[PDB]
Amino acid sequence: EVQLVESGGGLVQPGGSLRLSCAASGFTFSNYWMSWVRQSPEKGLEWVSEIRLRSDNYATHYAESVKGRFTISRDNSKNTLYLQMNSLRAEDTGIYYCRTYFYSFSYWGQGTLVTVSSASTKGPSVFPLAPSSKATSGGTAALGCLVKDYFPEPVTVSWNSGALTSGVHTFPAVLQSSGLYSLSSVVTVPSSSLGTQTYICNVNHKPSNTKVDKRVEPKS
Amino acid sequence: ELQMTQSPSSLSASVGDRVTITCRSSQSLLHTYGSPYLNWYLQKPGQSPKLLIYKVSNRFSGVPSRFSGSGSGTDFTLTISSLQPEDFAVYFCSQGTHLPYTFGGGTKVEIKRTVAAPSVFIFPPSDEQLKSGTASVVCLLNNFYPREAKVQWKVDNALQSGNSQESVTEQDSKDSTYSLSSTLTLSKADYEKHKVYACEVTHQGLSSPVTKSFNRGE
Repeated sequence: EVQLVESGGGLVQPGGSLRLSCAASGFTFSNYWMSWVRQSPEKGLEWVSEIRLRSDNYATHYAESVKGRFTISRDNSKNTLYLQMNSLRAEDTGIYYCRTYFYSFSYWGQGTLVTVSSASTKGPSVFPLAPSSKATSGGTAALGCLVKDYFPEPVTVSWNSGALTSGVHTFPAVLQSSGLYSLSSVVTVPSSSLGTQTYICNVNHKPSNTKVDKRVEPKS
Repeated sequence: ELQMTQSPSSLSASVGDRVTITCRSSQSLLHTYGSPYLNWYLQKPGQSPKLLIYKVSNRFSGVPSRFSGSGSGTDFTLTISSLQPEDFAVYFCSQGTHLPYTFGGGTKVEIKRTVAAPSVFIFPPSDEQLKSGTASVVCLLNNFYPREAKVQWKVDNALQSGNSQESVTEQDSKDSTYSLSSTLTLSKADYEKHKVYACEVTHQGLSSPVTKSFNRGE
């Protein structure tokens, strides 16, 4: 099975630097062209660079937007691809996908997120969304977790250590009036189960290595 | 550069519809490096893009039979001959043979389904958040369709304007519905000040607008 595992992403200050890596496995790395593509909500998909074979004198190409600032390189002995990013700009922010070119099309990794911001990481407090009388329609209750003021993305939420999945809605983060992220996660359950089943949201914010488990209990 | 123009930017189609997505270049772009060998992709939210068609018209291994590509000269189309519920995604073309490589702006494909009225729930701010001096009020809209919905915050019957933010899930992979959060944020003070807290919901699936409310202090 073909795998491409990006690493090295994360939060960096404007004008600083970062080196991504891509650990390839499951094919003969040195036989294939390799590339980097990036993604943002604001510009879409943007090709970044490409490097070819040893027999091509390891020819490189770059989108104009990064030429002179980024360097693609490959270590055929370690099956690893690299992107060295210097003089980073706010506009370099996004998801960076490693890719391998199988002769007529690319296969893509799952990408790593690069945040170019003057902010320091910030881990969120977590508050309950208390199921209450009235706010619960026809035998079905709703309860949730509110994850306020964190930076950067992402945060993840599971319920009861992943044993509660059915009826879970975890919303996209919103960027607040402050430069910070907020996200809510909610779940619908049987009203009758509110006294007998305990409900806990498991919140993880890896950029700050915050890990919170918050009991949500009906108001009293 | 060899840039493709992808159209439309979005569309809603019912299960079973024929869907058609186009990428175009100019009579100039075509003289510069020929009729090119476009690939077509889809992307589910939070996932890497997946190959559907390579070299214009070759369905990729494992790709279901309803997907097909064709195209001549300037105009390339991706066709879905009978849309299925798992097919909501952003679809895009890739021009990956002529440097510099580029991508189409993409087509957001939504599944059209019967109207569904949201259920609605309201949550007061926790004790923990008041200790810290902010007060978040949250109104939930669950499992409704279409996406378009009006949520109005009313505090002591006074409509609020610019202190609300909404978040909306992607189309649900199980029933094609949306859910929606609206979060009204106010200082601990503004909150202790007033007493009745309400969000009023208006959706195509509701005969009349639904109001969920609470009074501060149980």
